[PDB]
Amino acid sequence: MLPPGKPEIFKCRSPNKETFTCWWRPGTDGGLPTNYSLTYHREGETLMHECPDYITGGPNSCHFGKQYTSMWRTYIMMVNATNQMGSSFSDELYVDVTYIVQPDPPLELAVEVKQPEDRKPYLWIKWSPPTLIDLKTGWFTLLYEIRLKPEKAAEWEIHFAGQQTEFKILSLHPGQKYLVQVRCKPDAGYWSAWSPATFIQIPSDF
Amino acid sequence: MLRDLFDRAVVLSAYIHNLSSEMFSEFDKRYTHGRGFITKAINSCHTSSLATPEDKEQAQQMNQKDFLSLIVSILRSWNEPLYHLVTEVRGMQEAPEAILSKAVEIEEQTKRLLERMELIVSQVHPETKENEIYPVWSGLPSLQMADEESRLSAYYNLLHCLRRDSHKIDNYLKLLKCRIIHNNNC
Ligand SMILES: [Cl-]
Ligand code: NA
Ligand code: NA
Ligand code: NA
Ligand code: NA
Ligand code: NA
Repeated sequence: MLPPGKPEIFKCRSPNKETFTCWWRPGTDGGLPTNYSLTYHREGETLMHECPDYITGGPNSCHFGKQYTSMWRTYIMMVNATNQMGSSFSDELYVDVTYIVQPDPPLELAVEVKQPEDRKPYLWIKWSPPTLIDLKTGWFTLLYEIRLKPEKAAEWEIHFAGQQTEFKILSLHPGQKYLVQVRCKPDAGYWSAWSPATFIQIPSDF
Repeated sequence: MLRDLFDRAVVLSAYIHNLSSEMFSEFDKRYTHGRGFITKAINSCHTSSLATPEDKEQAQQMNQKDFLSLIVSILRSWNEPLYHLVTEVRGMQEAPEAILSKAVEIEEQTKRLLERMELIVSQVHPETKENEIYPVWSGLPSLQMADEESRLSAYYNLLHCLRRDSHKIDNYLKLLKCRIIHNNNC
């Protein structure tokens, strides 16, 4: 018997500056919505458009594929929640895809102990970029950070690796097991989540 | 030495965009955070009339000489507004220090980046046409208006446009570096 509460578009994210997704939540408190419609227009245009993909991004989301995503051009978007009793509209949200970029984590993190003759031994760390990103053309640029720590240590040691996909670490404690993770961020935007840990035992004879 | 020139140009363009992004964020938190200034900043950049690529596919399609030309035109077009930004702000009795410091650094570093860009063009495209065609900024009256709201909105739009164009310049330079030096295998 009640119209929906006021919905709110609470998050938008682009993993690769080529697509993006936005998510909304219902209002508490009002009736159950039976439909939502996300509409938007772009700076410089009067045309109103509907969300082109309500499926890809899962529940209460709008996914903008490559055909609908462009940088340096503000999206002005709104979501309405309707049921047979009435309707409610979110506040407008202004989105520049440029400033919502947060890559997925790096991949294939691998760690190896190297012990060369008469030179310092070292932990050799290697990884790959997230799959969705185009570094090769220069469209996207990634920076990386590694962290590692033994269990029960209070602090992670953090190493900024710049744009490399490998890294050498020298001062490690012989016999100790370390957890290592990597994360990445664009030149402009948000750090990814840390990758899952890879584990490494540093040999006693180190 | 093209690799060294490109490397230094990209250090500058990424540093400039960083400063512009932080300037815009600091102005926004401090003056405009509470009132409809972001709605007011829709469609109103002096560089909008340039044909600029809007995605990597248009970028890839751009003739290399014209793409470099375009970066140069955007940088040349910002000389005038950056000068007035700094002049106006520095001329205040109580100049917001962090904002002023960023504006003066961007003003200075943009000149250097334009010099690096002109050297690039000289090396890669020595018979470029030396005629200028860049878009004119003429928004000084709105920066100088007594109406505090119209004035803040003029500053908002200038800073939003700066952050956008500094980003585009950086992203276009990174595209060109990778295309020129690495055949798009960076
Ligand atoms: Cl972050
Ligand atoms: Na997406
Ligand atoms: Na949906
Ligand atoms: Na696109
Ligand atoms: Na922008
Ligand atoms: Na693994």
